[PDB]
Amino acid sequence: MVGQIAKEMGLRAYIVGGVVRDILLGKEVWDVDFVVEGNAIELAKELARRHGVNVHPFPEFGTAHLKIGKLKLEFATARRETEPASLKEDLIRRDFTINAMAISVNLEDYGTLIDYFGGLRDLKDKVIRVLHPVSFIEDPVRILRALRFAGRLNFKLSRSTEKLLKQAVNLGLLKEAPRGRLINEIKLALREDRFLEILELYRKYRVLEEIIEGFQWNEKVLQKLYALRKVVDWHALEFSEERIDYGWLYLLILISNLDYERGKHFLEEMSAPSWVRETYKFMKFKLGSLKEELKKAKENYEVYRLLKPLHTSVLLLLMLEEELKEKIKLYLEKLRKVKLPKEKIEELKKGKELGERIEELKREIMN
RNA sequence: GGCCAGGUAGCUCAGUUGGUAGAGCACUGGACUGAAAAUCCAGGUGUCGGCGGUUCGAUUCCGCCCCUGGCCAC
Ligand SMILES: Nc1ccn([C@@H]2O[C@H](COP(=O)(O)OP(=O)(O)OP(=O)(O)O)[C@@H](O)[C@H]2O)c(=O)n1
Repeated sequence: MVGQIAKEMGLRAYIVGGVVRDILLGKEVWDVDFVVEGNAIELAKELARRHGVNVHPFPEFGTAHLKIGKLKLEFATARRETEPASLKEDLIRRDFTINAMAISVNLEDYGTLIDYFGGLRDLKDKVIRVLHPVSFIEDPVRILRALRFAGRLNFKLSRSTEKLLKQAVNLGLLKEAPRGRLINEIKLALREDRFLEILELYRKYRVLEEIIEGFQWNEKVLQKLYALRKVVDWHALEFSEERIDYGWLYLLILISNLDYERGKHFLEEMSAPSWVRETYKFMKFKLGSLKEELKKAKENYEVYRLLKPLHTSVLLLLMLEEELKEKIKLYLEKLRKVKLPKEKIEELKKGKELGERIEELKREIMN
């Protein structure tokens, strides 16, 4: 209905950005970004009015948001910078060629993909390429983004883009960039399933050294990351109903050798979940003694007592040890699964003493 | 949209190793009164946001959502 309203208003609207990319990548999303020549606000208001839904105008930004079903629609007036601006000017201010394309929703040309910079080719050639040499200097945050994209889509940086990125990092522009944008970029990164490769790119171009203070790369951490990769694979395979956020575990592995102050401060800046902070504070101190206790474990009930109160993250961190692996697994798919019939429990019940007795019965069954 | 709190009676507020819930003023009833209030005995003072899951058992552990306030990314 967008093309119709755009025709009535004598306007030109286009689908724009990553939304197009995901479309060309076959990935359907519920968030659509529009660029409108002419007023986007009135377009959004009219579209929201016809479908009879609420509208959220932003006059100063020149954009408007409206939700139809599960579809989240954003209309944005064309602008040459972050006189009426052409679509091309609105596209050229963006980051990479694959994010620089557009698809026309106007009824006459409808279905047409508009690519000025050859983003279609780079998408076809699996290439992450900047629109202009000054791109990374304009927005240093993009330094992460590229890598992140190169992580997700398994693309490669062009020689140009790569040299420009290295030059950008060497200038220390990563420190000059706003802390919030970078931290948010990392938060976006860890949510990726391919985020490990993104970390490989972070190590390769050494951006984490700039972002995180006191952080350095070694082999033990990397091997820990790949071991954690395997553990995450298995856990998300068999136990997949129990899944949690995995990237935070990698993030914990990275900052493990860091001081507790810088770690707590970083997790503070990252707005990490509570279980993440707890798992970290537990890892830095009590984890060692916990492992030493698991080594002294003989009966299965001791393993129970030492494990069951812990979160899943702590267990997945305990699976990093070769000797404790099969033990953790044994606790997972077997040990903690059991029950009791009616009459027996009725005899068990005849306060906290009921719980103690039940514990005695469990340790009676195990061993 | 991300996160941090906050969600406890009508209102204003505390509560951790999961194990049988609390204060200050309104609420009912009776004793009291010509009526009423005060006051005494007392006792409602609550599925401690909503829905699932784990657990013998969840205000607590976790997950998905509702609401309010604040940091932001917008
Ligand atoms: N410094 C920046 C940041 C963003 N952009 C452009 O603005 C858009 C911001 O939308 P975003 O959601 O960040 O990009 P997506 O490809 O949609 O990524 P995702 O779908 O993962 O959100 C991007 O497409 C990018 O082309 C840019 O030109 N310069």
